[PDB]
Amino acid sequence: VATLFIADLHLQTEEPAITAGFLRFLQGEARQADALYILGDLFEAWIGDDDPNPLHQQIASAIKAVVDAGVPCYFIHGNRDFLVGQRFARQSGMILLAEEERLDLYGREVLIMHGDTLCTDDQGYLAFRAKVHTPWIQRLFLALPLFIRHRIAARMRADSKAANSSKSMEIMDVNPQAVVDAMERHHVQWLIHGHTHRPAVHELQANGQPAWRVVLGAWHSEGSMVKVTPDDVELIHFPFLLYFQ
Ligand SMILES: CC(=O)N1CCc2cc(S(=O)(=O)N3CCN(c4cccc(C(F)(F)F)c4)CC3)ccc21
Ligand SMILES: [Mn+2]
Ligand SMILES: [Mn+2]
Repeated sequence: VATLFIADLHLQTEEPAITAGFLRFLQGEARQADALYILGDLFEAWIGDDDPNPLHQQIASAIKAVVDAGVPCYFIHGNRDFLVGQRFARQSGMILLAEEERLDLYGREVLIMHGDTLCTDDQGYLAFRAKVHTPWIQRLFLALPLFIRHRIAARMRADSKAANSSKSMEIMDVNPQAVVDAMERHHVQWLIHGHTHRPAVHELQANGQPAWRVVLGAWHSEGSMVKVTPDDVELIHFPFLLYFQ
């Protein structure tokens, strides 16, 4: 038995190969887990649950089949899809969780999050995140016509793509002090997150004991997942979908 953790799939229409790899994962590996946690950035973009984007319903139906197969699915918002709301949760059967959750996984206490709130050195993103996460700014954006939200989101992506082109990767990683503060705020020796796209297992010190930070990988050329069993924690890389010469 095991619990699965995925994040940073960045599903979008222009990347059907990633979509097909995620659909195969939901039909096979996901059906065998006690639970499936999606730690943010499931979608490359999200402007509201009323978006009739067909990929949204194709993904919701596939996740609903996993939930119907007896595997509960949970979602934590990422920096790309923080607008995923209760309507999509019902369409997909997923349970939406807070920005930080503490799980009892077979005895070990694990803190789960997306990981973007750990990059406290990036003042540019932190200001952008505080703005787009303010409730009244959200409900104003969501009240606009959908085609207006599309033009807003398209320009903001082009704006941030040209602004991030002049940023150093030293202020864009995880802050080590923020990890210890989070792992001691929740009193855990285990932390799983994504966002940074650097799959790794980092050892640190928290609560006077050794602690570990498990980072998920983004779904680029191949898939990535964290598998937590009663015996071990596994960081797994696998292809989306054999011959001889
Ligand atoms: C660093 C980073 O995370 N970025 C950089 C660029 C980007 C674009 C998108 S998005 O295209 O999915 N879309 C953009 C618009 N957005 C929004 C929400 C609430 C209020 C408003 C405002 F401001 F218009 F009122 C806009 C919803 C999501 C998501 C993440 C990110
Ligand atoms: Mn990501
Ligand atoms: Mn992210």
